Amino acid sequence: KEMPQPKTFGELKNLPLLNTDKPVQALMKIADELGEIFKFEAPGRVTRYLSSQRLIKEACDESRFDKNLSQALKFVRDFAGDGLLTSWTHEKNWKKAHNILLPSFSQQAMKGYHAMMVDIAVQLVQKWERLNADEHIEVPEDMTRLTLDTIGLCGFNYRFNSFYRDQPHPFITSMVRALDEAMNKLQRDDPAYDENKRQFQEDIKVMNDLVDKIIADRKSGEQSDDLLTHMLNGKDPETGEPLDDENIRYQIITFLIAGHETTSGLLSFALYFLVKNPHVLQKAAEEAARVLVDPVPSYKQVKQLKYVGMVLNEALRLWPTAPAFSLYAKEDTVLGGEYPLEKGDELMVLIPQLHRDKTIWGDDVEEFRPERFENPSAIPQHAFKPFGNGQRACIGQQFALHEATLVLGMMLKHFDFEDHTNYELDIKETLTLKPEGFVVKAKSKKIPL
Amino acid sequence: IKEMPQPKTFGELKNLPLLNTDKPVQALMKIADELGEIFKFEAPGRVTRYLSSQRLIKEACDESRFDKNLSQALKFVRDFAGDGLLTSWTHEKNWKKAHNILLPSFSQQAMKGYHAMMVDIAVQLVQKWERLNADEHIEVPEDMTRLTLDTIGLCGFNYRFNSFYRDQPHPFITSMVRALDEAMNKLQRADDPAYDENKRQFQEDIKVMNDLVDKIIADRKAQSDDLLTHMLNGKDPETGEPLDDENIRYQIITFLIAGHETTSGLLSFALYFLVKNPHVLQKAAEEAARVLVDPVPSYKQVKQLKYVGMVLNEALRLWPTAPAFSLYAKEDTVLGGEYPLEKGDELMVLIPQLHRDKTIWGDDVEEFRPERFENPSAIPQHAFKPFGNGQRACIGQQFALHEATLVLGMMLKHFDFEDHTNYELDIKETLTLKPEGFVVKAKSKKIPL
Ligand code: HEM
Ligand code: HEM
Ligand SMILES: O=C(CCCCCn1ccnc1)N[C@@H](Cc1ccccc1)C(=O)O
Ligand SMILES: O=C(CCCCCn1ccnc1)N[C@@H](Cc1ccccc1)C(=O)O
Ligand SMILES: C=Cc1ccccc1
Ligand SMILES: C=Cc1ccccc1
Ligand SMILES: C=Cc1ccccc1
Ligand SMILES: C=Cc1ccccc1
Repeated sequence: KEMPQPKTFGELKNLPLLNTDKPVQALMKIADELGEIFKFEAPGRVTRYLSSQRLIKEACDESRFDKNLSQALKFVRDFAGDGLLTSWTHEKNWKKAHNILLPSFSQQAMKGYHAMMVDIAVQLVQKWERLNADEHIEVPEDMTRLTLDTIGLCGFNYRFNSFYRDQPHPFITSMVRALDEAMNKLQRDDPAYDENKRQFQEDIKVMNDLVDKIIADRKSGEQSDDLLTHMLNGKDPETGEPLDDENIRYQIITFLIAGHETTSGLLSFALYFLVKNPHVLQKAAEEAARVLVDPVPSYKQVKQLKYVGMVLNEALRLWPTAPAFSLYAKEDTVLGGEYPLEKGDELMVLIPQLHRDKTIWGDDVEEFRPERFENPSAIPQHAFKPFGNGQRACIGQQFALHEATLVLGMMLKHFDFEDHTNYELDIKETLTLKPEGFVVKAKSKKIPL
Repeated sequence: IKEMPQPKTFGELKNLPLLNTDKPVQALMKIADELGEIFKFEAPGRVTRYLSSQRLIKEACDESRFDKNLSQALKFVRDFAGDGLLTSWTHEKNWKKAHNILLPSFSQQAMKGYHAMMVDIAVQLVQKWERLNADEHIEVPEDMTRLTLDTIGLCGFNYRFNSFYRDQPHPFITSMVRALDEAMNKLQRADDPAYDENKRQFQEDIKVMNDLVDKIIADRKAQSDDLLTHMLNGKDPETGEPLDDENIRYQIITFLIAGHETTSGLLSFALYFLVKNPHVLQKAAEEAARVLVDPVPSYKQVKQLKYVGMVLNEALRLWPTAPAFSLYAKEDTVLGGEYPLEKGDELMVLIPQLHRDKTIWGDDVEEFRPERFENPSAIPQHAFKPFGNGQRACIGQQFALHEATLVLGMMLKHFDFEDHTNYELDIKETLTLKPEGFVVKAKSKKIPL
């Protein structure tokens, strides 16, 4: 009944606890001490952090709780607008865009995106085959090059050409800088931040201008197998209305934000766990070698990379790269039979803690064991939520998994990998998670493309 | 590409008389020793191929290319098991329905609720052995069948077969074992030479089985947390429908068939290998004593019997008590790059031969070494298949291992064992395998319950 709460800082309450450069990891350690639920207070804010499957299975009841915009999502809303990620469920553009865009994200739609994903994956492989001896790979940097180009090409037929660059593209310099200012507002109205505010607005213009220009450019009349084409021609069956031009821009910005970082973190964590668990890497490499029998993987071959998928899911279990989502109570209700909640009360789902629920997973929760995911139907309901929940779950889940399976499968086919530094896991936190400074050496197996 | 070997033939009867033997699996293993990883086996009206190498079976386990087939054995068991989970085709609507409804009651989390009833039966077996007089011996498979049959009755539908109060088995299982015996006999009949007595007996055997079950279902409908309760109150999330009363009785018969025989064979082979390998017995007894520190084991203590679990996995490697399953090709495909298969072509997986693949386990394949299973990541994919494959794998796997671990643990804690007759392994073959005539002496350690 009485809810635990971590240490306070006077009038700032719990907020200075987030004034740290690893806040998710700080929140995990608080859950380790306090258990399945703790109250987290800030000036003007009250929420509760959930960590057990028993409580989260209830928070996930869509009849009782809806998606809430966390403070992080409200700041991203300043440039993602009413895109799909940062809109409320009752907002008319959510359901409209949801109905128009769901078909472009089905497993059936990945048959059309596959060729462009292979385009960028081949560039990654060729980059690595062209390294000189004893040169190394900066893994998260190269996975980010791959994911951003993949979504740019598949989403709106745009080539960021990240593998031709050292300093990232100007659009993503401002975009990453906007996301960086959003996270900083969390752990902060002084005049010293006025520079950041003026810089934030100029970053929004850089983003809107490039995107709004592409929308105007295409509207040429050309038709391509990309999200942008479906967004100019699609009509919501419900209202019979197409998305208006402002909403298309928000979706494009949204897909770029939601696209690259979460997926590049997954690939980066997957490769870290492979080089730290050589038996698992051997099993994944044997699968890649025997399934990917052509110089260019096909869509069907990728679907046969079952163990590669298990590696991906277990990497998502330990470090889900979009590590929380937020909910509010639609009506007065009782949580777990012990925590009465009022209408509008907020919950945070701490995904990495959920995924360490010993009562669900047994006691070896910290060990990387893809064999946990041999039979996916066996996993209890709402114990594994890397892609969120319900109708507000990740619309790009199939896209992200198909890209990551394809790319990891090709990496494992084409190179042997060496953890030549004995890399010490160091998780850098933005709004997403990635293993900072992770480096490897790749020895080519000299298989042609 | 490669011409497939085939064992000796008998004119128009082809290979079928090779199965007219009282140890057909063992005969099939010796054929595999002579012919290798794959051989064609022909019968009047039937063609199948027996696989014995991990290299071919890892492709056969690809669910996009092969689905579960009903062997001739399972087609005959279907005459009284109906469309229960074990003898239904994957495309049958009652398979997926019953599968979705019954998975939560077979989860590792559900074993916490069965545990008390499992201990109930384990204590009965322990007390039987401590009440033996000096120089009396234990009939091991007989007592393990008493235990597993009572555990599935109690945990499954709150019915007490009271096997430890009986000399002659329960009337329901008299026909149940006699129906299984007729099913196996139909396999090895070179027929219709006035077999009507067997036919008339088969029908009366079915009637005994349905009547007892149909009454238990009728009795209950006029709450106990058992499989029967979940089956009356469970609704499939997909179709939203519950199981009908006909299918419920097929499931009950199926669990009684599939429950006890395979699991009692496992405990029996496990104890045989333990008394034939005294260092392994000692090591498992030492684990039992330091883990089982209470007079009654808890669910958590059973999960800590790690070496006992490896002992069970190693007995399952040498003598998997459900020794084959059947698959069919969903589409034309090539097996191993050298054996073209047409859509609908059948495969048999000879599990005990698979588990003797020297390229997987080394050259000492015949030695009992539980340490092979310290890390599941070290085992190549699909090398170890005692519970079948994929979505048609054994649903009762966690039930069987928890029961067998609890019971073996209590056995090792409470008694020292003597292989007083220097027992010579003699494997009796039904549809399952057991060590016939296996007897031991147990000297009590005098630790109270
Ligand atoms: C290119 C890949 C991806 C795209 C295009 C994408 C896009 C999106 C979009 C549009 C939403 C909002 C959906 C809605 O509310 O209607 C969303 C939600 C979400 N996504 Fe993704 N996503 C991608 C990859 C990923 C990855 C790899 C992960 C995690 C490992 C992830 C985790 C999530 C989560 C947890 C949510 C729910 C957030 C919340 O409830 O507030 N996404 N995604
Ligand atoms: C109380 C214990 C057990 C129960 C309740 C049980 C039940 C079942 C059921 C219902 C199925 C069919 C699943 C489906 O197709 O949806 C099945 C399959 C299977 N079981 Fe079990 N079982 C038990 C113990 C065992 C043991 C101890 C073994 C072997 C050591 C075993 C080996 C197998 C195999 C090999 C299959 C797949 C058969 C095939 O593919 O044709 N089971 N079991
Ligand atoms: O916990 C989090 C982390 C969630 C980040 C997820 C953003 N994402 C998801 C998918 N792609 C991006 N955010 C809280 C922190 C906070 C709590 C109380 C008071 C102020 C801030 C919030 O924003 O409310
Ligand atoms: O190989 C086997 C042994 C497998 C029995 C499995 C029994 N079990 C499995 C799970 N629970 C019970 N059975 C073949 C024999 C046969 C082959 C060719 C032609 C005729 C007969 C079959 O009947 O299909
Ligand atoms: C007597 C042992 C035996 C071994 C293999 C096949 C049939 C019988
Ligand atoms: C939806 C059909 C189906 C296919 C395979 C397994 C279970 C159900
Ligand atoms: C050995 C099987 C058995 C089962 C119940 C009672 C007596 C014997
Ligand atoms: C340690 C024994 C072993 C077990 C399985 C695969 C390789 C080695």
